Amino acid sequence: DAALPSWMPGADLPGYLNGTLPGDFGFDPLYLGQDPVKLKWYAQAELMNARFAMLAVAGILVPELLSNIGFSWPGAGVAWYDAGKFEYFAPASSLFGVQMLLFAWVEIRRYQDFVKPGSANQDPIFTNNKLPDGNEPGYPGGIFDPFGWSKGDIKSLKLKEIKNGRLAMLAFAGFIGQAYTTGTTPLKNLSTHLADPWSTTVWQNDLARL
Amino acid sequence: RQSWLPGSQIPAHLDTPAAQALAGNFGFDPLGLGKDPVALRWYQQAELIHCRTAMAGVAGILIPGLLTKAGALNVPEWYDAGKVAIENSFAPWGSLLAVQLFLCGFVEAKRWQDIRKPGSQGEPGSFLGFEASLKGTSELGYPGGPFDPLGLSKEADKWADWKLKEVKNGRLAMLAFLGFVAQKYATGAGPVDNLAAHLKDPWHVNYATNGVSLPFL
Amino acid sequence: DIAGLTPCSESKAYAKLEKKELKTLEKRLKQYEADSAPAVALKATMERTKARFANYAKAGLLCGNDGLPHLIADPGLALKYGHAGEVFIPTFGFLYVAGYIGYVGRQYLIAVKGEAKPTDKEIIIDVPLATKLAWQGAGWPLAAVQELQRGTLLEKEENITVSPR
Amino acid sequence: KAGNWLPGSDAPAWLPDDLPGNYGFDPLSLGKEPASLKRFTESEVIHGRWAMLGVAGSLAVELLGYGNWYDAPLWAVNGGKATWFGIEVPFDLNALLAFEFVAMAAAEGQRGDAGGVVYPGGAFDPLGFAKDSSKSGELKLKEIKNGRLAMVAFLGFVAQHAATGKGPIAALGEHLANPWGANFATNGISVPFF
Ligand code: CLA
Ligand code: CLA
Ligand code: CLA
Ligand SMILES: CC1=C[C@H](O)CC(C)(C)[C@H]1/C=C/C(C)=C/C=C/C(C)=C/C=C/C=C(C)/C=C/C=C(C)/C=C/C1=C(C)C[C@H](O)CC1(C)C
Ligand SMILES: CC1=C(/C=C/C(C)=C/C=C/C(C)=C/C=C\C=C(C)\C=C\C=C(C)\C=C\C2=C(C)C[C@@H](O)CC2(C)C)C(C)(C)CCC1
Ligand SMILES: CCCCCCCCCCCCO[C@@H]1O[C@H](CO)[C@@H](O[C@H]2O[C@H](CO)[C@@H](O)[C@H](O)[C@H]2O)[C@H](O)[C@H]1O
Repeated sequence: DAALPSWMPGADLPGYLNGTLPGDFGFDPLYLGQDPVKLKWYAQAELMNARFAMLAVAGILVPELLSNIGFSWPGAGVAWYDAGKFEYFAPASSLFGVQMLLFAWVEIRRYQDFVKPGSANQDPIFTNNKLPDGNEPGYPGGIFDPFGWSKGDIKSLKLKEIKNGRLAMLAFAGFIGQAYTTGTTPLKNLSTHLADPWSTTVWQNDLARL
Repeated sequence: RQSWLPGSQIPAHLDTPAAQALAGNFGFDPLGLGKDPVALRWYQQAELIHCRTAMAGVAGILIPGLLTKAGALNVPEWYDAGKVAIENSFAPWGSLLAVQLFLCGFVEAKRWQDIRKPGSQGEPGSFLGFEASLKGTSELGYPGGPFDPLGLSKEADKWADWKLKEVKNGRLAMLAFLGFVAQKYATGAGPVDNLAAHLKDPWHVNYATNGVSLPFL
Repeated sequence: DIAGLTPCSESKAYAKLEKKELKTLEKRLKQYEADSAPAVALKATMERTKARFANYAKAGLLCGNDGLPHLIADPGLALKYGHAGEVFIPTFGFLYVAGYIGYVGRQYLIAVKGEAKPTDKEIIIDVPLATKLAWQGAGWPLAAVQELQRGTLLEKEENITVSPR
Repeated sequence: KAGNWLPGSDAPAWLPDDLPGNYGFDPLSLGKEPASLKRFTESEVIHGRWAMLGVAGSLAVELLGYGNWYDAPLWAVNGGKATWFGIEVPFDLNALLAFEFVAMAAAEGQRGDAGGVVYPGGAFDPLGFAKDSSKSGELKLKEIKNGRLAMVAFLGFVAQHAATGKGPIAALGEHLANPWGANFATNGISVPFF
């Protein structure tokens, strides 16, 4: 509600969005972050869902692109939605069991910081090890920023993080929809479009499926 | 003031500050059942227990049903699950119900006595040292203590929102159970089938075409 | 089953009564032309008779040696043997309607009593108020218990007139 | 304070600093009332002492090839006789039940009438050990920690058997044989689906 960037040039934006969070373009048509305590939780949520979505999309597209090329390895042409039934060294169940244990420790360590900032910046075992005092929930830094990037224009870097994440979160949503609708991998869906974009729009595809 | 019917006259007994302190107060009491404050307090407790039981039961009918529809589960339909479970149980239904009434009656009596006099179950020396925790909070129907293991009720800036979600989700689950009973008698199928069938042809598959709900049309 | 009675569905007297009833209606249906309005009416009564004898038997009513349905009024026998729609359920249906009328009328008398001329509101009915109470009477049972528990339902003896004794 | 069970959390004030095993863990506020905390303190030590003997004898029998803790009473349920270290014990369940009841009621009655004495002495503390408070404190911390560990161990034994139906040593062998194939997530009980 000032002169900060807007999702719709000329609109009256919500005052609660004041440009303190990265990517504050005043977009809250349903007035969800109007309450400050909800907005505080939603900021971390958006950052967490974005950071996993960014890793996911990378780990979904890179292997497919390598598969198209001559790159050889166990996965090869394994479709992301078919990776679960793939046979690995250990039973899925076992792996999941380990994953939930390992994550219980890290999530509750991250959650402790969020509820009390700077309360989990110390190594439980090697007490001497720790994270620099200056810390905000969602931005642990220290050994999580091993190259010092945070030191430079941190605000621009945080905006690049939120922007790339929102696109990744939308990409994953695409992968889910396009996979269930076109029943094929994303880079295959892109090849179909690049071959004949005009005749390969969701409109025509869904019309044919009707 | 939110109203169940914009423009209608809200009962004065629901506009009183104490009544407005109650979660889900949309000024709805057309029959005037809660005009008496003492009755309004009993009915608020009754609504909370119905809400929390309906939410647990409906979750135990829909969630398993969707998982079975997918395949992750093979649970029988809610209206056939008693027979299936008792078929291979360690006890007949009558013995299982007798044990249920004993254990439920005991905890229901303690909750009852807490309504008659809040904090009474903390009577020192009444429960091998647990009575101290058996005392609820300043709000009847919200015991907390051991019943709030994660201490979410300790955040005063989120208390009201949490109670509104519990009452609204509870009122919805109460209506979803009535719907499960009515739809079972009018269709002869389960709630997940009823949903799929309607979604296939909503304009020809509904309660107006069930041959029961509207015997006049 | 109970009292030595027999299901109307298996009673021979029940069957003979239905035939006897339909034969009277048929002896009369003859003197009339097939489409004649008299004929149509006798046919609809015959259909209604057939449905009654069938509906009563399906309801599991018991029949005495007279071949007529007998009603079981013991709550214990009715519930254990499937005869609760005969007297038990009807009892709670009537009690709800009768209490409805009583509680609404009591609420009306109490409301008009605080007016200028209660007697006038008894000869000329305050329709709007009467309609309001009529709709609010659905929850009378809970209201009656809440009044019984507040001690507001009854009147103090000290305020009620009596003869010298 | 022996430590913080949850780093970054503040200890409940009602928990005394000297209280042995005080890791500031009372999230449900059960020990908030002093009387309640007193009873729970004694009960916790008693539970730990019993469990530390139960775990020991539950592992010993199996390690000595005398069977597992779960199958130890089946002799009574069947027509089998009672054995101990292989040596046969001539007693029916009824005899054992009556003997234990009287023995337990007697000793437990003396302990109960005493008044919550968690740390007696003399007969219960021969070989000195708890004569000096300085040693007593650490020795009381070691007892509670070993007792709590043994209580979690026993529950693990009961849970593992309820899911696999095998003895505690037999499981340790299965897991060591195939850790990624033999674990709680690979039993079809602990983790649903899969
Ligand atoms: C940045 C996200 C993103 C991107 C780049 C794409 C890209 C593509 N999608 Mg798509 N999709 C997305 C998200 C996305 N999708 C989401 C969130 C959904 C809903 C779950 C879908 C559901 C979907 C279906 C059902 C289909 C596609 C299809 C396609 C392909 C061409 C046909 C088409 O345009 O359909 C239309 C796609 C949309 C209308 C989604 C809008 C695009 C999102 C909202 C980005 C917003 C626009 C913004 C300016 C960014 C542009 C991208 C940027 C890199 C320039 C194409 C390569 C078709 C296909 O598979 O081809 C074979 C197809 O049938 N998508
Ligand atoms: C108001 C007058 C009245 C009268 C004269 C009766 C008479 C009778 N009742 Mg009864 N009953 C009544 C009111 C009455 N009832 C009411 C208001 C209720 C609602 C709770 C019931 C509920 C009831 C049940 C559940 C049962 C009976 C049964 C019976 C028969 C045997 C009961 C008995 O032993 O002594 C007479 C009973 C009373 C004077 C008062 C109530 C009945 C008691 C409480 C039931 C005890 C029955 C007992 C198990 C004996 C039968 C053993 C076995 C055959 C079940 C008997 C002819 C039993 C029967 O025959 O079922 C097949 C049966 O089990 N009644
Ligand atoms: C508000 C109306 C009302 C109510 C609540 C009652 C209530 C009662 N009456 Mg009663 N009575 C009424 C009207 C009413 N009466 C009228 C209009 C008459 C004149 C006929 C009588 C004549 C009467 C007699 C002779 C006796 C009772 C008796 C009784 C008591 C025993 C139960 C009973 O109902 O017996 C049965 C009562 C009746 C069969 C009378 C039927 C009256 C109709 C059905 C009520 C309609 C009232 C009015 C038209 C509704 C106005 C609604 C408003 C919105 C406009 C009971 C407390 C008995 C008693 O004293 O027991 C202790 C008793 O012997 N009443
Ligand atoms: C407020 C008002 C006021 C004004 O004045 C008037 C009026 C209007 C009257 C009023 C209204 C009212 C209403 C609406 C009510 C409703 C209610 C309900 C529906 C409830 C439910 C309620 C419901 C509930 C509880 C539920 C419960 C359930 C459960 C437990 C479950 C169970 C189960 C399951 C799991 C499964 C299996 O297999 C089976 C079973 C066994 C079955
Ligand atoms: C609330 C209400 C009213 C009622 C007011 C008052 C005070 C009514 C008084 C009720 C009193 C004092 C009743 C006293 C005793 C009643 C008793 C002992 C009950 C007897 C019933 C029995 C034995 C049951 C018999 C059976 C049952 C189970 C049902 C059927 O199966 C039939 C049968 C006989 C087998 C107002 C104002 C008239 C207005 C209106 C609504
Ligand atoms: C009808 C069959 C089923 C019911 C069986 C009932 C069995 C008998 C009653 C249950 C056992 C009672 O258990 C009882 O617990 C209390 C708890 O303080 C013990 O009480 C003990 O400690 C307290 C102080 O802490 C003392 O005041 C008490 O004098 C002392 O004995 C009793 O010693 C014990 O006997």
